[PDB]
Amino acid sequence: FNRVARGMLHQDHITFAMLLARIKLKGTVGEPTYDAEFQHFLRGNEIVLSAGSTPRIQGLTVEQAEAVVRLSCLPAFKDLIAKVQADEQFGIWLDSSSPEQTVPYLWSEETPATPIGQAIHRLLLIQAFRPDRLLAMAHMFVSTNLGESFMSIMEQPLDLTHIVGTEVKPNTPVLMCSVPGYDASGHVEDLAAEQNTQITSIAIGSAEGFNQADKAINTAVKSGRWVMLKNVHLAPGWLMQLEKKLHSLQPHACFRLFLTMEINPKVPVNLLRAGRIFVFEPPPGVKANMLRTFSSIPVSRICKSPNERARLYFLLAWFHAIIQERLRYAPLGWSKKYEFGESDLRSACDTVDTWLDDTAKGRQNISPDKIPWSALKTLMAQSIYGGRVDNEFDQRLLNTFLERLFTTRSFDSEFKLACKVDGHKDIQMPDGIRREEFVQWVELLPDTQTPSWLGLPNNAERVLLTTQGVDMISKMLKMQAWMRTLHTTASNWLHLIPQTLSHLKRTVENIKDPLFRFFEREVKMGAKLLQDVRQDLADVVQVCEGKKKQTNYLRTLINELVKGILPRSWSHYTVPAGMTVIQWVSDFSERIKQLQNISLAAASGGAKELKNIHVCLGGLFVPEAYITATRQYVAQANSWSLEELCLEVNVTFGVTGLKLQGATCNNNKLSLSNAISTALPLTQLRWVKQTNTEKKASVVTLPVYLNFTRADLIFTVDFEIATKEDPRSFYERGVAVLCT
Amino acid sequence: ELLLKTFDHYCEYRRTPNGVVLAPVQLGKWLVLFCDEINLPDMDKYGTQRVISFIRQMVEHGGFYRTSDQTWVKLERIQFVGACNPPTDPGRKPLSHRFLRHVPVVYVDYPGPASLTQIYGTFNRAMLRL
Amino acid sequence: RWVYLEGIFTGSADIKHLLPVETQRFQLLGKIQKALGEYLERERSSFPRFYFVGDEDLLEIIGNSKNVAKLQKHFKKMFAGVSSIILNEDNSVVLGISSREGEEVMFKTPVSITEHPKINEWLTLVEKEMRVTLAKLLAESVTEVEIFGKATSIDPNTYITWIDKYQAQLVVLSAQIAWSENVETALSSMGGGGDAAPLHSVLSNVEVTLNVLADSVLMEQPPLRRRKLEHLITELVHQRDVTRSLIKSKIDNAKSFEWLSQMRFYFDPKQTDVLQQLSIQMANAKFNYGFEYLGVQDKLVQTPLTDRCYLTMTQALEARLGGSPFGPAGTGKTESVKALGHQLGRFVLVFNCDETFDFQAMGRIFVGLCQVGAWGCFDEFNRLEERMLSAVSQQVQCIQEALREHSNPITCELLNKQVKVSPDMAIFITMNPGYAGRSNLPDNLKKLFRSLAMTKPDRQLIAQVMLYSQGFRTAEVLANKIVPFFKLCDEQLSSQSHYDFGLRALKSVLVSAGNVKRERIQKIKREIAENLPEQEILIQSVCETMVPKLVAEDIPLLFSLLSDVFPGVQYHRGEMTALREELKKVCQEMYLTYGDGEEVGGMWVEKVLQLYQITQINHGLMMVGPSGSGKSMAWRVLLKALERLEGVEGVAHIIDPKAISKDHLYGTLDPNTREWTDGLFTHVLRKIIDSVRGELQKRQWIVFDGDVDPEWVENLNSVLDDNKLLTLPNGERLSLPPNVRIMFEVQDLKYATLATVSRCGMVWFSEDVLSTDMIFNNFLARLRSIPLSPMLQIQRDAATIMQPYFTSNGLVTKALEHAFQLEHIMDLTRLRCLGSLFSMLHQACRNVAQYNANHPDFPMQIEQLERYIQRYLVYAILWSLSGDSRLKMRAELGEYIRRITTVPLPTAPNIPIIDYEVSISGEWSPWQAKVPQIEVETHKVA
Ligand SMILES: Nc1ncnc2c1ncn2[C@@H]1O[C@H](COP(=O)(O)OP(=O)(O)OP(=O)(O)O)[C@@H](O)[C@H]1O
Ligand SMILES: Nc1ncnc2c1ncn2[C@@H]1O[C@H](COP(=O)(O)OP(=O)(O)O)[C@@H](O)[C@H]1O
Ligand code: VO4
Repeated sequence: FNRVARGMLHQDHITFAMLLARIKLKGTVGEPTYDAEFQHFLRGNEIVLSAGSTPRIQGLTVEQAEAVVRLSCLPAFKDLIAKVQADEQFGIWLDSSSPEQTVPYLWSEETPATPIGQAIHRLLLIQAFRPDRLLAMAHMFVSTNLGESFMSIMEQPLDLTHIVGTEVKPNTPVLMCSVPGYDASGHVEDLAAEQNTQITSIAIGSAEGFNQADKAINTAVKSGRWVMLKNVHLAPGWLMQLEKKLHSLQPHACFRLFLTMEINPKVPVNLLRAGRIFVFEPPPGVKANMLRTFSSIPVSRICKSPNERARLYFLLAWFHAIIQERLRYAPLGWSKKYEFGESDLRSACDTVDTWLDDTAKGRQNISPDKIPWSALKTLMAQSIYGGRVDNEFDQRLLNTFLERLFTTRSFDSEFKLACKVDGHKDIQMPDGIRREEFVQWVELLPDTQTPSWLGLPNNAERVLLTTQGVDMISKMLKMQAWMRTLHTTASNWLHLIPQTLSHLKRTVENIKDPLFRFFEREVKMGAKLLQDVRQDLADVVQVCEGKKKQTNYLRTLINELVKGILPRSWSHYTVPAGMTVIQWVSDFSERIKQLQNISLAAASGGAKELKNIHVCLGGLFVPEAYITATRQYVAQANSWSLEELCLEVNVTFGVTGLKLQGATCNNNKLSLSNAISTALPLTQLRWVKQTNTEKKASVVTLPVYLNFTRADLIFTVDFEIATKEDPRSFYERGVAVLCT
Repeated sequence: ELLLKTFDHYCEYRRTPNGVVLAPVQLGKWLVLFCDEINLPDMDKYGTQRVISFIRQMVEHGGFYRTSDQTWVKLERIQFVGACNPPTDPGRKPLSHRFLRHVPVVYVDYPGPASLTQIYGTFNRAMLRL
Repeated sequence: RWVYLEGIFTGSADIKHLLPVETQRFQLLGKIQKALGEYLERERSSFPRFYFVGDEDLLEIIGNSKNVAKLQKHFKKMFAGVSSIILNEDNSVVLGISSREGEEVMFKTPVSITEHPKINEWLTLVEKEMRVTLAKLLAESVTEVEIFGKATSIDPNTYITWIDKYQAQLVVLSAQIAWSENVETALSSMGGGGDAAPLHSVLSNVEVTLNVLADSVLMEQPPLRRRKLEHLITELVHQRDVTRSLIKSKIDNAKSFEWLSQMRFYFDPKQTDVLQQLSIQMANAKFNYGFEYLGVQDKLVQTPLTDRCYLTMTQALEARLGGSPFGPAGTGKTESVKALGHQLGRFVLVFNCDETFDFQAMGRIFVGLCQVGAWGCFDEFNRLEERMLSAVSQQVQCIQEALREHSNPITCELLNKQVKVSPDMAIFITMNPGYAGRSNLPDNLKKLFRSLAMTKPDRQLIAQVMLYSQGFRTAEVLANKIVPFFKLCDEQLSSQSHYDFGLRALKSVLVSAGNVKRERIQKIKREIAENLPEQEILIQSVCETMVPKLVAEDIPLLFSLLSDVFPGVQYHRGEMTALREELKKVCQEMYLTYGDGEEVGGMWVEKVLQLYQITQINHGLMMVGPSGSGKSMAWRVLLKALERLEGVEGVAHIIDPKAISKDHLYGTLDPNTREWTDGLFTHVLRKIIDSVRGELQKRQWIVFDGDVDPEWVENLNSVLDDNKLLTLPNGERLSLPPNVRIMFEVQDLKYATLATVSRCGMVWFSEDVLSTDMIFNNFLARLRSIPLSPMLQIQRDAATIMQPYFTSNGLVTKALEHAFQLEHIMDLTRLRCLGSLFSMLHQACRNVAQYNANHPDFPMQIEQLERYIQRYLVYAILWSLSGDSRLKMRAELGEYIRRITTVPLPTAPNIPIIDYEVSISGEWSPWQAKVPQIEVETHKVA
């Protein structure tokens, strides 16, 4: 397990542990094989049930009811339906933070099963009820099978020197596959320096790196010299040649050959077969990340000059880990998947060292309030970590974290690294002076890392955990005419898609109105798209009836439509990436229906009925055009200019279809809530004269995004907050507004 | 390069009196470069056929730029006729509306039933006379 | 090898005494060649800037020791701002250096050519004396500006005397030094002061000198002094803002980061002449000033982003890393990098990186940077191949290793050669993430550079400052109106491929606004006087730059936005009648239609005038419009009109980019011989620069008539931006002469990145611009002349006959629109059908000529001619608008023609018209009478 895990991704380790647990279970003495239970676990969704679903005491959702009725097929599980509705603490267990620790006894067994039997029973119950905790329960099952601390080696930082010197033969190359944003050249350079062995580092390319690499390899086999070839994934043919040459050299002992390369499918399979593979990723969890950072930093560099340096380095490592593994929750954490890596941490270390040495020349025990907090915060927010930050919201999040951590109050005793992780349990600042104190404090961190540590909501991992569990089950399971259909689908699509919508009448008085101009352009673009898609679908129907011939364009359209890929011609408005054709068609139908309603409203009134209508910004080609049109209409109504205008939104022009991501509004103020989304019914967009006055403390700026993928900012709303709330908490929680 | 080789082989004269001009050996005779399947040439990664751009340049501007001396060569007694297929034919790609301006298009369809009957009827009556 | 030595051993007289033993032993091969190369590299090592010059240029330079005037061209590319050197009357003693803008830096200590005859040594001494002279003049200027520092109510006359006394870079340096010293002294005086606020005196001094400059720029000023003033306001407004920020934040001591973060200068002429008097310092980053004559260049409005960029670049240089600004195009990357490289006063070379830069080229460039110590900004670095990015990661790691070795005359491994490395080195790579034609960077290289996100420049402050500097008294309100106007125009207008509303757009608008203001001042003076309406000047600039690229459905939107942002004022097009009469004359000479306003051919005249405007504003132009919109004629007629209106000839080279391989377009560099052969564009540019035939006195107009894709136009990013410079893999840098315009006649910019769209002023030639009646009139005018005298008369009276059928709403137009309503195998293009029709009518005239020749007696008469022509016209319409369609489409067009015509037609009711030809006598004869039922021979069948 350890040797294979050294060269495989962190997502797939749990599956390998599951398979090894199965192998150990089949190798036991007398305990039952539990083949039926594993069969139901691997494929439980495959069982088809038409109308047998029946909710009990309204305690199970549709998915939960389907799961429990599917799982009732197992003979020990015949009484699930009656037993769950006869239990009262089951409701408390369902919404428990960690139900994996305690699973109520529900399965009926004639004889007391072995503890592994109880473990697999609990695994089935967890899969049926709490798919989010499926990873935790699988971890518990692996623990009960292979013993505790079985896959605890993966948490420890990898020891390069011992593995290279013992587990690697000279002929076999050492392969360091690196995910994007990570490079293994630095670690092995440090290894070579530590061993005091001269090493040849060469980057592959330019047709001269090949000759240099060949010469270095020829010299190194008779001398024990180490050799590095960096970014060797751009010359696969030369890499075939390298494998063929390396198969037979019988080189000198202590000789090694390192091949730095990225993870792409264009690397040869035979080289991967013939070499030891090492994969470098962001370590999982804050604990392992702290451990890796502390191992990376030399001991001599810490505990040199003032004793506050160790606490500064611990704060730096905590900040680095927090921002590093917030990247996992990209839609809700950092809006973009940045590349906070090892160079960022090295630059942070260098700046901290230089500024601490400048602020304290020789003298130790510098006062906490004399450390250059402002210098470090600005350098970390504007030059090292903020350099890769593009949008202003991510920049303000980085400023929030830097101001929360890098401060004099961090040297107190009651300073909290995390505001709240359980609502009452707060991560306390370790009262350490020397490095080993902070290191051991890291090592006693509990194994219950929730996203609430990060500032993100506690329920920000449900979807990701369930997806990982489904992927784990799919991996484990993998381990063990179109013409008539297109005819039917095209007919159904043409049926559901409405007919062409009418334009808007161009009059002398309506042409001047900005709202009318915007709506005319909208309906014109919608009509063009509707006509194009309707004639394309009609052409598909005619061809699938066989009467019409085949065109290159028609061939391409059919080929990309049978696969569920949205045609590129139909992609005229901004859409979330990578949906199926059916979802796009439903969205288009809703958009065209709204456009027809707009046309009817304009027909009822040329201008008087164009202001008092409600528009869902989710379905609209260019929402910023709508915002600009409302601004222009308000500016033209009065004598006010466009610039002397600011937007104030009152949640009840009328705007519908908006949803808040984790905020409940009472009247117009905001209060933080644990709900994933909160609907905004009939928001009003009011433009008022700009007063050039600084906003109040309770006022915060929430971005408004078009869809779930926060990748297209529409406009920003300044919301006020209710009593006893902190705008910093709003910013760190990633509250936003979604049109879709 | 195909057209360049064709001109080098048949249009030897690359003479440059008061300007570089390209003409065939056989004086007093024009030259028709019958380019067949003109729309088969693949377009670049950015949707642009190179030889089509060359033809448009050497037809509209009436010449090209030779790579040997970067000098303008003007066509003399040279003309182009192409033969192609409908765009809906698989493997075919439409030409740029910029090239079409200098070349009129004529559509030749398959001979109709009566047309085939009469055309090959004459052939059969000629053959069976043996 | 042998041919090389044979060619190069028979040159000038003294050129052959350069290690002449090979010359005598020639008139073996490897030894001679390597000895010559060793001599070249020795001379290059003697004077580091020789690693920027070519080997042939260097050999000619050494051969031309006696003649110094012929050597006054390589100084432009050896140095940064040096373009000429001032010698004595006897051509023996150099007295100083002259920039290309006519600015002189007289050497404090002249050096004589006779007193050091070798080229390299006297060049080294003139470089050193230039640095020494700049240092001494900076010291004198700082001493002078001390007086303004310790005085209030300063005298404008002496202040302007100081400004035009010294060079521009020295003036800005003195201003910054004085401000830094004053603020440092004030902060030291405050110390732990509870209420002492003497820095308000510094703020008041900045205020009063800024007011003096504002008054001085409102009136007529000399050119160089005008630019010095513009720079000085740009710096002093930043100083004012920084001082206000310091006052608001209430900084007590000079060691606070709120003062340490901002760049501050430290001057002390006490130390020796090692040229270390200046100590430019960012946050804990100590920088020396590598005194070199930059000349007079533009200064950016140090904005909040331009500061963050300064901070990050200085930090990267402190860590001895490189800087990698990244973000959207036109966000101030290559100009901020350059502006910071000139703030420290160091030689900065910008290279436009493309995939043709091989490993040896990068190594040679890096060797030159090592020897000279000059900075390097590699524009569009990601445009290299990924393999080559990985390959040059090694060189970056070697060069940075030499800088890290300096920390412990340093040599680094660069192309199996050990080269001296100076600490002033810098390597910068600007890149555009997520853009077409760009390759991703390896993590190995990406960790060798420090990157920042230059995504959104602060255009409001950029505008307000550039204006305030121009002389607009309400610059604040103007910027507050124009920047939101741009941001609302970006949203309200329809998305188009040629639409650009970024910083490059705002910049072109504000420069045009300044020029318009100057012209209006001149016009008013031809009849102080500062009651101008500024809003209408801005409207004129916007309408002269933004309008020429709007589509026909966007102009109302833009004008409504302008009327809403600027309520109360409007601009009317300049008459330009002195050009319009010339346009009318030349259009008449070219059989093209001319009009004014709502006449026929009026929109086309508006577009050619807009093209003239863009020619005046931009140096790169781009014509976007459907094929057959009059783009080619617009610039042809404009060139022919300007060569008469102004008297300067205009020569246009038309190059098709995609026709030939880009290797032939730009050039090739064989990796073995390392010889550069000019491509097509490079050859033309070199011919223009080397005005042997007076090419610099002609209005050269290079036009790229083809398709724009992000592969070749990206090689022109450096020629179409402020750099006006062409950078080659050979290292050669070709400046764009001011009399050259790079044009691109395209039909669409769909396959183009925003980078090229941002430059090259857009002119949108809509299809409605060239009306069909104009095409008809062109044909008829060409028919009434250009004999295909007797033949000319046959064409004339034929045109007289066909005149009624070519009405704007005549038969041909209706037939054409109906044909566009039908279906064709290929998409119907108007100019294709019209070309076929015109060709067939020309053939009709040839048929008349043939018939007239065939019958010398009884010549073909007018009634017969009119019958024949009026039938051949219908025949031609049918065979031009439906020669590409299937049979029943031809029948449909024939039926439409029959029901909407008055020309006599065949009377048979069933057979379609197309089955009829037109006999030379003028009768609609059937075609089924020319199909003999022949009988093939019994052999050779099929
Ligand atoms: N003002 C005018 N009066 C009459 N005819 C004109 C005028 N301007 C252009 N034309 C005619 O229009 C036709 C096409 O013009 P031109 O070649 O300039 O178009 P274009 O858009 O540049 O075409 P392409 O993109 O294919 O190069 C020619 O027949 C030309 O003579
Ligand atoms: N602070 C500034 N003040 C004035 N003009 C500026 C400023 N920053 C950038 N510009 C102008 O904006 C344009 C940006 O060009 P450049 O920096 O080459 O673009 P890119 O960001 O793509 O490298 C130039 O015209 C430059 O002079
Ligand atoms: O980033 V650019 O200077 O090629 O527009």
